[PDB]
Parts: sequence; structure tokens; C-alpha cells
Amino acid sequence: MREIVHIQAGQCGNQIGAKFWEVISDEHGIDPTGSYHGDSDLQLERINVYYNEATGNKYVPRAILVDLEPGTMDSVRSGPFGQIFRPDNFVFGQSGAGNNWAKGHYTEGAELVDSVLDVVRKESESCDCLQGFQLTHSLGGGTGSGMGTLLISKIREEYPDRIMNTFSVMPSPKVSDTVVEPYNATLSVHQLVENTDETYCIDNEALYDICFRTLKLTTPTYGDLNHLVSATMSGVTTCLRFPGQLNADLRKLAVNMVPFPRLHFFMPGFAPLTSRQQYRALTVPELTQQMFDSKNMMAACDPRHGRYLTVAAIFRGRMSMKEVDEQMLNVQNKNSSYFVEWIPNNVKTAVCDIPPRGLKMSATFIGNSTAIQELFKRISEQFTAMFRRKAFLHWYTGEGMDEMEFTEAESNMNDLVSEYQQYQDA
Amino acid sequence: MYTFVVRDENSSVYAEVSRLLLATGQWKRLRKDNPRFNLMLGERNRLPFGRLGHEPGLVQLVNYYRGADKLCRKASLVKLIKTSPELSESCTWFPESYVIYPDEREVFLAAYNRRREGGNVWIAKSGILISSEASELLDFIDEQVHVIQKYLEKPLLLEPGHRKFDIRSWVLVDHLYNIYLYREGVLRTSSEPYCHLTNHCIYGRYEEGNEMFFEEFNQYLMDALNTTLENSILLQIKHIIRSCLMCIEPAISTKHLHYQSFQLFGFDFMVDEELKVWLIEVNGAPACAQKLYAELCQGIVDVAISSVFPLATSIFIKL
Amino acid sequence: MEVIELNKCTSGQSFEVILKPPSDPSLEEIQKKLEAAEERRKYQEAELLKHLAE
Amino acid sequence: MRECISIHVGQAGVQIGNACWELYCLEHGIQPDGQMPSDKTIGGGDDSFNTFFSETGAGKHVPRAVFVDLEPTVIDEVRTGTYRQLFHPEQLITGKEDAANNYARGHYTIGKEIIDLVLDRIRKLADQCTGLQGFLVFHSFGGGTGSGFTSLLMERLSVDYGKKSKLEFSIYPAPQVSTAVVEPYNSILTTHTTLEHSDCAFMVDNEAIYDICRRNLDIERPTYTNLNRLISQIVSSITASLRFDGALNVDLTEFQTNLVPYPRIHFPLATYAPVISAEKAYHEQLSVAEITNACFEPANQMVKCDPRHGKYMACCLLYRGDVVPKDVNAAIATIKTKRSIQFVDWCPTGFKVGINYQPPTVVPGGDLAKVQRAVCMLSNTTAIAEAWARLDHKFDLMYAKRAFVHWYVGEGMEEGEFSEAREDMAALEKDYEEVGVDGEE
Ligand SMILES: C=C(CC(=O)OC)C(=O)N[C@@H](c1ccccc1)[C@@H](O)C(=O)O[C@H]1C[C@@]2(O)[C@@H](OC(=O)c3ccccc3)[C@@H]3[C@]4(OC(C)=O)CO[C@@H]4C[C@H](O)[C@@]3(C)C(=O)[C@H](O)C(=C1C)C2(C)C
Ligand SMILES: Nc1nc2c(ncn2[C@@H]2O[C@H](COP(=O)(O)OP(=O)(O)OP(=O)(O)O)[C@@H](O)[C@H]2O)c(=O)[nH]1
Ligand SMILES: Nc1ncnc2c1ncn2[C@@H]1O[C@H](COP(=O)(O)OP(=O)(O)CP(=O)(O)O)[C@@H](O)[C@H]1O
Ligand SMILES: Nc1nc2c(ncn2[C@@H]2O[C@H](COP(=O)(O)OP(=O)(O)O)[C@@H](O)[C@H]2O)c(=O)[nH]1
Ligand SMILES: [Ca+2]
Ligand SMILES: [Mg+2]
Ligand SMILES: [Mg+2]
Ligand SMILES: [Mg+2]
Repeated sequence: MREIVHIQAGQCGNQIGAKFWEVISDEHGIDPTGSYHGDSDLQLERINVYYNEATGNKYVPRAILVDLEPGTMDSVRSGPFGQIFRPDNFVFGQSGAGNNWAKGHYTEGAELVDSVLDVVRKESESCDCLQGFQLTHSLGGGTGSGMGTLLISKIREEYPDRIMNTFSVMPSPKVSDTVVEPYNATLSVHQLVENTDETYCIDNEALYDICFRTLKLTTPTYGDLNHLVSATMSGVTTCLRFPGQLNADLRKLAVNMVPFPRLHFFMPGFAPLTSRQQYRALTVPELTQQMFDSKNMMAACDPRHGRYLTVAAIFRGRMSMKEVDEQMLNVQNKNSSYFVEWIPNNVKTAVCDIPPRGLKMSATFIGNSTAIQELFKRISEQFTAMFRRKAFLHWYTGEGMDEMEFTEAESNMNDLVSEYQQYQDA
Repeated sequence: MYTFVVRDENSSVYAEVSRLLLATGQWKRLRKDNPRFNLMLGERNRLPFGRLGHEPGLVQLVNYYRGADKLCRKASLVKLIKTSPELSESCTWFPESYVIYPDEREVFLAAYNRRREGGNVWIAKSGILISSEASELLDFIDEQVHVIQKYLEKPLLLEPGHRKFDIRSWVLVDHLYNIYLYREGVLRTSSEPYCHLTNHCIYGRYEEGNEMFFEEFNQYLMDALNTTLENSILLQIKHIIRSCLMCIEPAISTKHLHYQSFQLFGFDFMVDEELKVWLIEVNGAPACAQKLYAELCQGIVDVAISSVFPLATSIFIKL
Repeated sequence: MEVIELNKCTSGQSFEVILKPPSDPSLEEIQKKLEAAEERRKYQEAELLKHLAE
Repeated sequence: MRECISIHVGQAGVQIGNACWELYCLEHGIQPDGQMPSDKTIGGGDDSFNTFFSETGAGKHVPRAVFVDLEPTVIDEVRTGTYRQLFHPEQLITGKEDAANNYARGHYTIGKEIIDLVLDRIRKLADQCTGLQGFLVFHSFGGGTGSGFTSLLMERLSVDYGKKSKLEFSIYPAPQVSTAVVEPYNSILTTHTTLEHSDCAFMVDNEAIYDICRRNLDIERPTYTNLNRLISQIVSSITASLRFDGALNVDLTEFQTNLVPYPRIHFPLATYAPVISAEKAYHEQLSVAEITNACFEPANQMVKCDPRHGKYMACCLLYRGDVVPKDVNAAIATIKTKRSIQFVDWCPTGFKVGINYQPPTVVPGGDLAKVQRAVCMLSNTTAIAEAWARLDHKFDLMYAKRAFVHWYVGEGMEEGEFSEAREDMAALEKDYEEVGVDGEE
């Protein structure tokens, strides 16, 4: 029994978090009322990882919902699976965070953070052997970014020997709510460099482009973006939720994926992705080639602009394991230039028999590539374009922050970019 | 697509083979220390054979036979012939030789004295010295293990010129241990009247670069000796090549091994005035004649490489 | 070739065939190492908690 | 009679131990409930099988075994498996969180908290022995528990059982079924720390077992179950001399005397034949000469390497089934004329042969066909050093960049232990080279 405690914070964090719980509840046979009604014991074998078992053989997500305004969590509670969450695990304020990292991290968020830690402590105390935490949030707003990283720091203080994992949505001017998003993201990224073990970098620019160019969605909504994320989150957690040999827990995943402590930012990918053809059967070569294509990756970085340190690939459904190996070793041997030579056998493959709801075959990609520096470079450029003229800083200095904290955050992320470039040339 | 690595930048034969592979559109060259290759053109010394054939999903081939050095080093070749029953010390096509360390020093003297008692000029090598009496041969070696070999005092001399020569034959052994003799050999001829050493390193009088090829040499044997190259010489050459390589086949064959080997060999022969062929040495990393580079290297790709890695009249004689 | 040491029983037999003749750290030392690694873990955690206190 | 205690560490050690004890029960006629209708001495005895099985007053034959793992799911299958009634709870030791493929976590952080309990349980078995001869330790090289905890346990066993022999069955990592990128680190770290505490270690390369299952059993993608049933047949062949009447390898010290002339070079190469599929209705039965010849085929070795390019220091042939000494000698004479078999000059050029008349047992419903005669050859050849060279090279590639090293330092280990371990492996490679080794032309 290796339990994971899930936290979703802010608007983006709770919207993507709600869809993640809808998806995996269906996979494990849990209905919106928390009753199991599946037909396979594999659905229950590792259900303890994400669900508590309450009275009457009911399953309650080990999930905590956090926000500084009630709006999004009201819509979650009134949503499809809104009644499955523990009512005491809704922790919310009223003032909001105003897309302001300082409000989430230092003022408004600091008033609420102790109440979230009370619920984290309650869930942790009921764990046979807690392995760690997973946080869903965006970096471009105030609550998920500012309060989310505050929560990570306080959790690390109270559980220093547990794994911290995040699904972090990176902002992009193409799918942007406010101009201060590079400020909030730059301040948050430094927190993640220090206080997380694994971070999935989900770029809203990549999600939009996939919806528009690949899925042929002329006007993608946030709901369309969150549909891609929930499918991806289900894929990357398959190894945690079903019986398997590879990356079966958060710490073994980290040991396999993170060769240097600060370089723990992963590019996720999913296949298939196609326009609505839809009933057409997918073959192993087609899954493998799509899963490794940049068009299927969600960090808007070109992996041919860098090199893979480590890769994890997860295949779902009934397929030929021999054929999976051939195509996986095929793409590996044919494109050996893009895998670092000093980490032998750095591509690991897992297969899970249970496929998602609507597909017979699927594949999920997790890459630790030095090309992720392009993401951090874009944020640094957008940060500097405003900070050079101290633009919009009054929103933050009004909350007590000084300009020196921005300078230090700028230097920290440029250091991170330089670290990636060191190993890209290695 | 197939992948290969280059580990010996000094090999002219395989610098050519690599550029032919890079002209088919189906071979890619990797960094020399990338382990995910199909073909290794390995280094001449200390090739890490123990790291081959352990890459999942990759058929791996290397251009050297592990253990072929026993044939391609002078001391070990003498020991192989004298200790292998397939060749015997009664071997008729290999000159009388002895391995002596600066040991067969005493047996050399008993054979030496018995024919001085009853010509006995010998040669030293492992840096060459030819002497008529044994006391001088031994003092030169104490100045690494050497061998003392009976010097051929009656060589076949080409005319006009009265000049010594030797024959170089290129032999390719593929992964199935098929023995291929390249149809083109070279005579490294001396340009001085008998001048005792015919190495191309040591000009251009009778033939360009002191190189006579088989077409001219066969024409000479017909005009001067009323015989052919095939009959008087090449039959013995094929016999010696087969005898040497079949002797070491159990030791070096990669038939049931996790990786595969092929190798190009350079056999050096001398011919006496009775048209008898003598084996001089076997070279494991030979160069080629400038004209025969294009044809032989293409033959290497066709016979040794494309046979294992298929692409999208034979120049060899199969022994 | 020669067979030596032929021993036979109801469940099998054994012998030898010759073809050619020829020609620690103490408990306290382990304990010190385990405790030295444990102290290094405690020092690294102490530095982390000091960093988080700042 | 002298008892032998088996210790199974980590997932690989536990699952392989499960397969071995199932096979032992079938070989000895022991039912899953522990009863053995052939043992007419109820509640005791000093027969050869008592080296591996104790006896209760109710007639249950209990393995002299301890299972240890840092997480519970693998040993839980022993508690609920077919042979669950064989073991009492004290033989099964589990933690709650594993070593995460981290030698430092298994040896230092977690090992320090559970070593005393493991030793207490082993002491309980040892107290039941009238003349304990030593331990057989099963573990992977690559896992954090199999590498880290095993080396700690071996150190303490040398302290507590100084006069006892210790043999290993070690699973060498193969990427085709490997679960961790850092397995070369764990392998070198555990080999360095365990080297002085092991008297004889049988390495089994998962790559060799995988390929044998694919080629000989026609299994397109072998599972751990496929691999472990093959491994348990080889282990059974090696340990049969301890469990049945005989004169060869009848005590653990004989393994060292017969196979290991120098203490550090104590890794014999195992080769097994014939491996034949159950699915085919009629196989041609291989003679003594054919199975003996197969012992010199690299495709049948437990580690892929070329013994033609090394030297032998000792060679044992362990036959099971319809084999008589006359045919073994005739087979050996033929093979020596046609094969590259060179011994070191300071060792006799000979084979020590053992024959057990019972044919190898197979598990019903398994993948191995029932054969009329089989053989396991144990040779100590310098050629196995190829496996060290492969591992040390992968170590060097990662360590030159210090990749993943922070995970080990984070658990209290020092970077100096990496280089100290690697230098020990370099000296080991040098030892094998000394013992076994004689352009533009
Ligand atoms: C619970 C849900 C939400 C839902 O949809 O319930 C309302 C869910 O998504 N679960 C799924 C899942 C997948 C991976 C891991 C875990 C779960 C799965 O089991 C399923 O149902 O996929 C759904 C998803 C589809 O919408 C659709 O995608 C989209 O248009 C779309 C639009 C915006 C964003 C993302 C997708 C979908 C794609 O996306 C997928 C995911 O396959 C896209 O390219 C994939 C190929 C599919 O062939 C193609 C084209 C379909 O046509 C198919 O007929 C279909 C299935 C199989 C839908 C039309 C209903
Ligand atoms: N042959 C065989 N190899 C196994 C088996 N289980 C694991 N392995 C190998 O062992 C290595 C992984 O080590 P494990 O034994 O699983 O790990 P562990 O000892 O339990 O240590 P931790 O899980 O890290 O605490 C990999 O190389 C696997 O291929 C098995 O049942 N049979
Ligand atoms: N026993 C012998 N009798 C007569 N001549 C001999 C001889 N041994 C060697 N030679 C002469 O020595 C020359 C080549 O010697 P050798 O082949 O040993 O040197 P080497 O190996 O450095 C040149 P390569 O690499 O091209 O074979 C030949 O031209 C030959 O004439
Ligand atoms: N993919 C996705 N991104 C979102 C969603 N909602 C907001 N965002 C992004 O998140 C950032 C705004 O942060 P938000 O979560 O709304 O602020 P918060 O409530 O203070 O944490 C911007 O970069 C938005 O593009 C969503 O539902 N899906
Ligand atoms: Ca008894
Ligand atoms: Mg918002
Ligand atoms: Mg384990
Ligand atoms: Mg030469």
C-alpha cells in the first residue's frame, strides 16, 4: 500500500484535476457516487494508490481541492463526478488571487495555507505507507502558481523524505489571460527547480496547436485543452495505478528519469491524436512513430533541437509485446543521435493490458530532453521584455515584494537554461 | 537503414569501404563510441570483442576475427604450424623456422650445424638481418621475441633484370567462413639484380611502382617457362590459404556466436626456381594496390557486408 | 586419459578424468560506516530545514 | 548430515527461490502441504534431503529458507501461493517501502533498520541445525535491495558465522528485461562490497536466459515466470549434490575446493543442456556426447562469452538421468580433439564428473520438455571477465558525468565509494587478464 496524495490548486489546477479524476474513475470502474461497478480485478489491485476505501465498499479520491476564490470549485462540486470528492477536502477562500503570484505566495495564499496543510496531514495520517504527492496547477496565474508553490515548500518542510510530483501548465501568449503570466511563471519555475522531484511541463501553446492543427478544431476552448491533459495524465500515471514492473512508484520513476537533481522537467506526449478514420485500427508502428513525433508532444519544444537524457514509454491495450520491442528499438537505433551516449539503455518501455475507455491501443511518452530549455528560454525572453522597463511590477511591490526578488528569479531560470545547454553539448 | 562506426582512421581499405556505404543511401555513420551499430570497422589493437553482440534488437558485425592474430604474428604462426597436426612440422610449403627468445634456440643450432656440416643462410625478423652463420644471427636479437627462418637462396628471378619478387594475395573470409580469394594479386618486385628485400617501402624501371599484376606475370610465365600462373603457382597458393584458415576455423569461427566476424587477410608468398610456392607471412590488416582498391573494396561490401545487411560476375574465387 | 575416484551409490556415481597434468571488518567497523552515512543524511536534512526556515 | 540455509533477497531472489523450492518438492516427492510419504522417519532424520528440509512432529518438511524484501507484494505471493503451507510466517520478512533501485538506500538507509530482524530470523533457523555448513544467497545485481541489502547481510554473516561458507546465485542485469538505468552502478557497488565475503558465486545473465527461452522454447517474449523456471533447473542441478546421495560436491566447501583456486576469481560459468520445448510432441533424445558437446556452445551458457579466448582453471560436469561413465569419457575424448579447451599451466587438464540417475524433473504445465538425460557444466574460465568488462564500461560512461550519483549521496553514501568500488573491479579485470592471456601492410 503506497498511497499518493493529490492536490489541485487554482482555476486551471482544479479544472484539469476534475477531468483527471473523471477519467481514472471510469478506468477503475468507479461511478460518480463512489461505488465500484467494473468487471476486472485489475481495476482494484492498486486502487489504494489514489482512492481511500470508506464505509460500504465506497472509494473516495485522496484528493484536496484548493483555491482562493469559490467559483471553480463550486463548478467542480456541481460537475459530473463532483459528488465523489470528500466535502471536507474543499479548501477555499473568497478574495481571489488576481493572477498575482505575490498574492498566492505571500498575502492571500498565506492566510489559507495552514488549512490546506491540515487536510494534507489528515490524508497522510490515514496512509499505510505514503509515497508522495502530485500537484495540478498552472504557473501563469496566482493561486496555482503562487499558492501552489507555497504549498509545495511547506509540504517539503513537513514531509522532507517524500516524493513531490507536479503537472504544471506553462503559459503562452497565444493562449493567455493576462500579460503578467511570464512574471508568475518565472517566479514559480525557481520553486519547482528546488522543491519538486518530477514536473510534467504542459505548454498551453502546444495543447492549442495540437487541437488546431492535428485535431482540426478551428476554435479550441480550455475544455478542449483539458481533454488532452486528462488523457495524458491518465497515461503517465498508468504505471502507478495498475500492476507493472517499470516505474511502479514515484521514487523508482524519479531514479530512472532524473540524472541530475535540477533537470527534472519532462515533456509528455500521447498517441493517437487524429481528427474525427476514428474507428480505424491503429498498429504498433503507427503508435510508436506518432508518440515520438514533436506534433504529439505537449511542451512546444523540438526534441531534435536537443538530446534525450531518459525516456519512458507506456503502451496500453492488447498488442504484440515482441512488436512493441521491435518498433521501440527501431526508432531508438535509427535516431541514435538524439539520445545521449553516456546514459546506456536510457529508454524504458512498459505495457499495460487495460486500454483507455474509447481506444483499443494507445501510447504515452515521457521524455527528459535538453530541448525543454526552449520553453524556459521563451519565458525568460517574455519576462525580460517587461522587467527591463519594470512594467506591471506595481501589482507585486504592492504586495510587499521587492525588485531584487525578480532579479534573482531571472538569474535562476537563466542558470537552469545554461545547465541544460551544458548537457546538450555533452 | 543500417548503421556503422569507424574505429581505425588509418585503414585505407576501410576508409574506402565506409565511403561506399555512405553512397548507397542505406548506411549511416555514427560516432565511434555509439554502441547502437550494425557494423564495426574496428581498431587494429585491443578491439573490445567482449562488448559486441549485447545490444538488444541489433545484428552486429565486425571486420576482424578474434583470434586470427595467431596466424598474423610471425612467432605465433611458426608455433601454430609446428604444433597443429593439420599442418605438422613436416609442412612442405613453410620454410624451416624456429621461435627463440632474447625456447627453440638449441634445436635451431642442431639443424643449422647439420647442414653446414654437409648452403644454410637464415633470416631474422619480428629490423631484418640475413647472415650465413648462426653466431651473428643470435647477437642481433638481444639488441623482443624473434624467429629465424631459412632464407630462400634460389628464388624465381624475373627477366630481364634477374630480380627477386614476392606475391601478395588478398583473401576475404565472411561470417559463414567462406574463403574468398580475390582474383587480382600483385607482385612486389625488386628493381635491382639479385635486392634481397622486395617490400614496396624499399624503382619503376620495368613496371610502374615495382608492381606487376597477374595479367603481365601470367604472360611472362607462358613466354619464358611455357606454363601458366594458375598451374605453376596459384594451385599451391589456394592450397596454402585453405590449409591455414581451415586450421584455425574451430578457434575463430563465429557461426554460433552472439556477434559475427569477417576479415580481410594479406598472404605473402615467394616462388623458387623450381616453381614451388612458399608461405612467408599472413597480414591481418593489409593495404591494397592503388588500382585494385575500387574493385576489392566494392567486393568487400558485396560479399562481407551486404550478405548480412541486404540493400534495397564475382571478383573472388571461392575456396 | 585416466579415471580416478570412482564412487558408486544407488542414486548415481562420480569420478574424475585427467587428460594432462599441469606444469574481514568487525561489527563495530561496519557499525561506524552505517552510522557515518546516517549522520550525513541527518546533516543534509538539517541544512534543508535550515534553508526552508530562511 | 550438515544443513544448508537459503536466503532470498529482493524480488529476483524471492521469485527465483519460489521456483526452486517448488522444484525441490517435486524432485523429493514433497506435497504442497509439506508431507513426504517417502520419509519413513517421522519427525526427524539425517538423510541428504534434510540438508534443505527440517521436519516437524506432524511430518511437515519445512525449507531451511528465509525470504526478505523491502516491500511486501512479492513475498505476499509466497504467503498465498501453491506452496504457502510449506513456510511459517517467521521465514517471510517484508518492509513497507523498497530501495527504489538504489544501492545506497538498500545498504544504508533501509538496511540498517531491518538487518537485525533478518539476522534474528536466520539465527532461529541456525539454532535448529546440528552442523550448519553455510548459506546460499539469491539476489539480483540491479535491484536496490538485491544489491544494497545483500552486501550488508553478507558482511554481517561473515561476522556472525565466520566459519560458514557462503555461495551466491546472482542475476546479472540485461536491458531487455531490466527495470532501472542505474543497474550498472548497483552491480559494481554490490560486487565490490560482497567480493571478500562470498566463496563462490554463480552469475546468471538475464540476457542469456532470455535468448535461450526465445530460441529453444519458442517463447516470443519470455516473462519472469519463463526465466525463473529455467533458472531453477540450473540451480537444482548445481545444488542436487547437496540434496541427494553422492560423492561429488557434497558440502559447500567442496564447491570452493573444486571450482575456485583463487579466492577473488570465484565466478564459475554455468552451461546447461538440453533445453527443449514442451509443445513439440516428439524430440530426438540427445546422447551423452551431444549434450556434453553442447556444454561448449556459447548459446547454452548462463553468461554469453567466448571460452575459446580464455583459460580454464576447473571444470565439473553434473549429469542427471540415463548416463554411464563410459559414455562420458568417450564424449570428452571426442570433444577435446575438436574444441579449444586450454587450461592454465598450473592446473590439471581434467574434468570432475558427477552423475545422478534421476532425470531432471520439470514442472507440470511448464515450458521445458521432459528429457532422458541432461548436464550442467560448471567451469571457472577467465572468459567470464567479458561480463565484468561490459558492466564496468557502462559504469564508466555514466560516472564520468556523475549521472544519477546524487541519488546515492542523498542516502548517505560518499562519491568515494563509487571510485573505490570501480578500482576494485579494475583490479578484478586485471586479475583475469593475468591468469588467462598468453597496419597498412
Ligand atoms: C473520459 C474521456 C472524456 C470523453 O471523451 O468523454 C466525454 C476520455 O477522453 N477518455 C479517453 C482516454 C484516453 C487516454 C487516456 C485515458 C482516457 C479515451 O478512452 C476516449 O474516450 O477517447 C475518446 C476521445 C474523442 O473525444 C476524440 O478526441 C477528441 O476529439 C479530443 C478533442 C480535444 C482534446 C482531446 C481529444 C479521440 C482522440 O482522443 C483520445 C483521447 O482518444 C483525439 O485523437 C484520438 C483518437 C480517437 O479515435 C478520437 C479522434 C475519436 O474519434 C474517438 O471516437 C473518441 C474517443 C476514443 C472521441 C471522439 C469521443
Ligand atoms: N531472472 C529474473 N530476474 C529478475 C526477476 N525479478 C527482477 N529481476 C531482475 O532484477 C533486476 C531488478 O532488481 P529487483 O530484484 O527486481 O529489485 P529488488 O531487489 O527488489 O530491489 P528494490 O525493488 O529496488 O528494493 C532487474 O535487472 C530485473 O531484470 C525475476 O523474477 N527473475
Ligand atoms: N625465408 C625467406 N627467404 C627469402 N626471402 C625472404 C624470407 N623471409 C623474408 N624474405 C624477404 O623479406 C621480404 C618481406 O619480409 P616480411 O614480409 O617478413 O617483412 P614485412 O612483414 O615487414 C613486409 P609485409 O608486411 O608487406 O609482409 C620479402 O620481400 C622477402 O623477399
Ligand atoms: N490548459 C488549461 N489552462 C488554463 C485553464 N484555465 C487557466 N489556464 C491557464 O492558466 C493561467 C491562468 O492561471 P489560473 O489557473 O486561471 O489562475 P489561478 O486560479 O490564480 O491559479 C493562464 O496561463 C491560462 O492560460 C484550463 O482550464 N486549462
Ligand atoms: Ca527423515
Ligand atoms: Mg483564471
Ligand atoms: Mg523490489
Ligand atoms: Mg607484415
